Amino acid sequence: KPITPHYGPGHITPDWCGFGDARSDCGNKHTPKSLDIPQELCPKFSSRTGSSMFISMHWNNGSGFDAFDYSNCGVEKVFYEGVNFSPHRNYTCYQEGSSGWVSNKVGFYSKLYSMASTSRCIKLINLDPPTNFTNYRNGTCVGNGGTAKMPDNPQLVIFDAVTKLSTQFVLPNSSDGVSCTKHLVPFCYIDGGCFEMSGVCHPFGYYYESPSFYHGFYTNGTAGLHSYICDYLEMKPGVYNATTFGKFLIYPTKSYCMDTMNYTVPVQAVQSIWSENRQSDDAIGQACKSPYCIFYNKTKPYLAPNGADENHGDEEVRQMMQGLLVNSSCVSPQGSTPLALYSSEMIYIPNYGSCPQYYKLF
Amino acid sequence: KPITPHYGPGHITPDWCGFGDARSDCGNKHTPKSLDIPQELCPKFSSRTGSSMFISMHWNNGSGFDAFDYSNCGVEKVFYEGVNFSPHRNYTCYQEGSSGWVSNKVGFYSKLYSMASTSRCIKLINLDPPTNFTNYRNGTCVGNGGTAKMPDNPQLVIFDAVTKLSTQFVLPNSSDGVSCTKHLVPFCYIDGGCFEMSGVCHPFGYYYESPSFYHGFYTNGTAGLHSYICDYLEMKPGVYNATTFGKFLIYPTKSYCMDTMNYTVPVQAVQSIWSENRQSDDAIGQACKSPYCIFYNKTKPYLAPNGADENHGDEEVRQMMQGLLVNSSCVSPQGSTPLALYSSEMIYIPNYGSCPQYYKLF
Ligand SMILES: *[C@@H]1O[C@H](CO)[C@@H](O)[C@H](O)[C@H]1NC(C)=O
Ligand SMILES: *[C@@H]1O[C@H](CO)[C@@H](O)[C@H](O)[C@H]1NC(C)=O
Ligand SMILES: *[C@@H]1O[C@H](CO)[C@@H](O)[C@H](O)[C@H]1NC(C)=O
Ligand SMILES: *[C@@H]1O[C@H](CO)[C@@H](O)[C@H](O)[C@H]1NC(C)=O
Ligand SMILES: *[C@@H]1O[C@H](CO)[C@@H](O)[C@H](O)[C@H]1NC(C)=O
Ligand SMILES: *[C@@H]1O[C@H](CO)[C@@H](O)[C@H](O)[C@H]1NC(C)=O
Ligand SMILES: *[C@@H]1O[C@H](CO)[C@@H](O)[C@H](O)[C@H]1NC(C)=O
Ligand SMILES: *[C@@H]1O[C@H](CO)[C@@H](O)[C@H](O)[C@H]1NC(C)=O
Ligand SMILES: *[C@@H]1O[C@H](CO)[C@@H](O)[C@H](O)[C@H]1NC(C)=O
Ligand SMILES: *[C@@H]1O[C@H](CO)[C@@H](O)[C@H](O)[C@H]1NC(C)=O
Repeated sequence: KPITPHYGPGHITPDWCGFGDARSDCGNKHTPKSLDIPQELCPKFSSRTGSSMFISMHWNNGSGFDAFDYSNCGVEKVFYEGVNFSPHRNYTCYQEGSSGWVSNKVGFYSKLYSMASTSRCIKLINLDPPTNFTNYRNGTCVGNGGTAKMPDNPQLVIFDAVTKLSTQFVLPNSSDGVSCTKHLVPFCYIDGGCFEMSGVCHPFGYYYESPSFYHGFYTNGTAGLHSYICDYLEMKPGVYNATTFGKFLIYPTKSYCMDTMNYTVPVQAVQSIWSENRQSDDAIGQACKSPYCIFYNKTKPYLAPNGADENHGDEEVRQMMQGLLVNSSCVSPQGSTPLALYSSEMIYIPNYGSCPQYYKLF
Repeated sequence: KPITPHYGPGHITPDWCGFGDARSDCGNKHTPKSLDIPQELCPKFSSRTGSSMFISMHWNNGSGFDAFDYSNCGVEKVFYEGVNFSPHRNYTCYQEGSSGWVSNKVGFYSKLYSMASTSRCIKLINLDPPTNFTNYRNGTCVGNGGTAKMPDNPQLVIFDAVTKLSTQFVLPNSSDGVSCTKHLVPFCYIDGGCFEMSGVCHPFGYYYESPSFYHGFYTNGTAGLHSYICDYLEMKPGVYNATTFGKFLIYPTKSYCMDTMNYTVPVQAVQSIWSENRQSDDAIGQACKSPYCIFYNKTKPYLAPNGADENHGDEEVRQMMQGLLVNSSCVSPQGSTPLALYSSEMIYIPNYGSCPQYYKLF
């Protein structure tokens, strides 16, 4: 008899892991009512209430951000986080607005997922401070009346006078047992032409460089609307310079350290949103794209009648996450199956394992 | 009885195409002896003797380059070219050497394959010239005694005096029937610190920019070994500027125009090399990576005892290309199969279609 895939994430061997927020964090005081996964699976997730891998990339604890040192290893990976940076947050640093932050978010998650498919371990690490320097200020946001906290990573600095300056930073090749064969590192900038301070409109730009790497940004057009934009870079371990065009410089203070596995396996991501009385975004659906990521979308709103509150304990995702309880043979966008000859519907890519073939063909 | 995959490329529907060189070019005077594909399949390939998609990206006809206006459409794609730019060519423009060109080649093919998996049609097009400008020279190579021809795409220019200048170029949204929903466009530069001309060491750099795009390069370090390096960019149709830091500017003159299909299908690439008495490279194997490309490597040298000459008519690839004669149900790194329940060996990803499962599991 042909088998019907269980819509939702799955795993074909015990070497699998998850990344999450409150909805997979057994440390939460409302556990198990606040969970969207089975409680027996919490030990498989690296998760913290209030956090997301995007938040933790850019911010330390404070000014409204709950940061977490995410760290896990698995050939197979399930991501269920992202919601803790949605338009609901009402954050802007310059004039990019909420949608500017949805764009940064898509950028981050797109790079994370594609890199994670080539990796087994993923670990947020702190970088050593750069070679010392002088006569500078840290950057601030003008957004939200100056209350918006600019990222701690990368760290922007502004020199007291126009200067020539290159400072050195290091991406390590390991972190307490994990090999960092590559790093996900942010590079952010403020576009919109020259940047006005105390009556002088300065060229804005800087770059990362080494003998085998370059990435930079520069503008000196007429001043217009300014936007804080981030690029997410894959960088090898080693020594780099951050270099100024005169007034501005950034250096990274954190990275996601990843190792490399030789067989690429698509990651899985589940739609991470709020209930309908808050502004969510579709950043996860935009970032989780074939062929590197298998997206399990919600077809209903986030509804938690048996949960801790209206934003924690969704029935649909709960049902989806029942899939992680079985030892499957096949993982696909249609969901998971045990070993079987025939499927009740066509299984498409991206998939992996041993997948049943659509019965009507035979 | 379990089926054995035919090692080599394949197709599951008639909507498939190929891209090639002499070894799939029925216009060649030694046809069919010079072919590595069956002759009945020539009408499925966009191919020219002496060319490659990498050559055609950068050069017009002449100075030793045979350029071709590659153009084809297929949900499924087989690439069999690349060899016509190997270290055998002995080309350098600055001091990057042959390996510098292997690196550019990997860059190009990596971007081409990944983009092509999201596209159906791929077409080399000529761009309109940029908005006019004055008091300039075209760049030249110092390599090979000044005999090395610098790419026609992108076109480097050097201004008579330090200047401020932004010029406009256009990536069109169509090309005679094909929708150009995206473009593969090169951006190349010369690294190694400031660039010495007539006693003055100039900062080297420039950028492409629009309100929704930036990509740039800049150096002003002490002069060292200079290398001509290329980045291969995915760009939306529309209007852009090329902008100088003072002395140098590039603008693109060609792109690969691609449309978009909504279901991503991995492309297939076959190892394109010379016989053992010439220097080949493994750029295709480095660029054709899971999950966007299925690489069929040669396990033997290029040997053509029944071919037109020692570089045309390989037995191994000939056998591989027999796969394209059948209407298969499954395409994989193990090769192609018709519809079947069971396989004699495990089928791995990337694959697509309906694939038999490994018999020993049942
Ligand atoms: C943030 O603070 C909490 C305690 O409130 C702690 O559990 C967590 O580890 C802190 N985050 C980081 C990144 O150190
Ligand atoms: C953000 O603004 C929206 C729209 O005004 C508001 O409804 C929402 O509660 C605000 N978010 C926070 C965290 O206060
Ligand atoms: C800038 O930020 C760093 C990292 O947050 C901090 O330790 C340092 O004290 C700040 N420097 C200045 C000059 O405010
Ligand atoms: C940047 O732009 C300003 C204002 O147009 C101009 O006067 C200045 O020369 C520019 N600076 C550089 C380094 O190009
Ligand atoms: C996911 O689902 C919602 C509505 O159910 C839809 O609006 C959104 O576009 C979907 N996104 C993707 C990428 O499927
Ligand atoms: C190069 O020249 C040949 C004739 O020798 C011609 O077939 C080919 O189309 C030319 N290439 C281009 C790109 O026009
Ligand atoms: C390139 O140089 C190699 C090594 O010296 C030589 O054997 C080969 O024939 C040269 N290539 C060409 C096209 O002449
Ligand atoms: C530079 O190259 C273009 C394109 O090849 C050519 O048409 C033009 O005549 C050249 N300009 C100069 C000043 O040599
Ligand atoms: C570039 O470097 C030279 C030589 O070190 C220096 O004198 C010059 O001021 C620099 N130019 C700019 C625009 O920074
Ligand atoms: C392909 O084959 C050759 C030798 O048969 C080997 O040296 C090369 O590394 C191979 N490359 C890949 C990526 O498999």
